[PDB]
Amino acid sequence: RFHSFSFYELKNVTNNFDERPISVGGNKMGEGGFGVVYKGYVNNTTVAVKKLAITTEELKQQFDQEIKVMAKCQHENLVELLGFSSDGDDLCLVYVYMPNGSLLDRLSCLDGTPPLSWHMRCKIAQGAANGINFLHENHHIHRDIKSANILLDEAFTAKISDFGLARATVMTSRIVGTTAYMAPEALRGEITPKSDIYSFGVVLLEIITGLPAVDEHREPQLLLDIKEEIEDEEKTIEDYIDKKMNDADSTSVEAMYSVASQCLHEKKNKRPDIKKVQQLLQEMT
Ligand SMILES: C[C@H](C#N)Nc1cc(-c2ccc3cc(C#N)cnn23)ncc1C(=O)NC[C@@H](F)C(C)(C)O
Repeated sequence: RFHSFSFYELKNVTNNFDERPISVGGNKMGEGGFGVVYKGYVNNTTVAVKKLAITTEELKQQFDQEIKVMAKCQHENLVELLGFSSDGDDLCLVYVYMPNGSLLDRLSCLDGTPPLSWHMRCKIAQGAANGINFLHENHHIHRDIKSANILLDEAFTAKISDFGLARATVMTSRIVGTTAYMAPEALRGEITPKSDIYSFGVVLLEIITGLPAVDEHREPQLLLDIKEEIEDEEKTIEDYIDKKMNDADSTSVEAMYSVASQCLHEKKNKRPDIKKVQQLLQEMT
């Protein structure tokens, strides 16, 4: 199963949760709205330790939910949970460390990593689709699909992460998620697997363009507003293709944009299911 760690043990392996970046000898690897993720070594195993940090009971709900989803969903396109720590007021989750971080950070070439080739971007999108398919095949809604939550192993295999907001059409009183990726219905309170498909369409736009879904110092601020400029023929997808590539052919790029535009239908019932998205991505290559 999973290993129950004492909090002081994860304190030692993370060097007191050193907030300096791993790029300069620290332990901090990334940051989210619900915690900070640190690098460590547990018994020669490189690990990722997410220290959670919303009500306290709510954080325990997402802590318990992540464990329950990870206990049942094991797949090569999902991250793996090794253990956790629950003693005290601090909640921690221990995962197998991902040598290439998040897709978001690699699209931005954070810490000097080389730009991703289009060929590898295609394989990453396919792997992320296979991960979403496995979760949907087991009746789980991710509710926070974004490039920051798509991680990459040593061979750049795509692995979905962060299942604290996952659920098994329904409404809720507490709207959660990253607004730049969320479907219109999810911003209103609906919980449905079609919202995951819409968020994946934004990721495909991030993969094509290399631009993050939101950039405050950018015009347009939201990547979705750029798609609208392409629909109205005021721009084309070739004008926004990531220039940090040299192997991107227009046919495959337009094919991925077609999947993205289908995923990004405002009406959820017009969006394809993840199985159709999977097949369209396989036919793209
Ligand atoms: C941006 C992201 C964060 N946070 N980074 C990582 C995440 C994770 C990782 C593994 C499992 C899980 C589960 C959750 C959740 N729930 C979150 N993370 N997680 N393993 C590593 C890194 C990392 O930075 N590796 C170094 C690499 F990037 C580089 C280029 C050498 O610098």
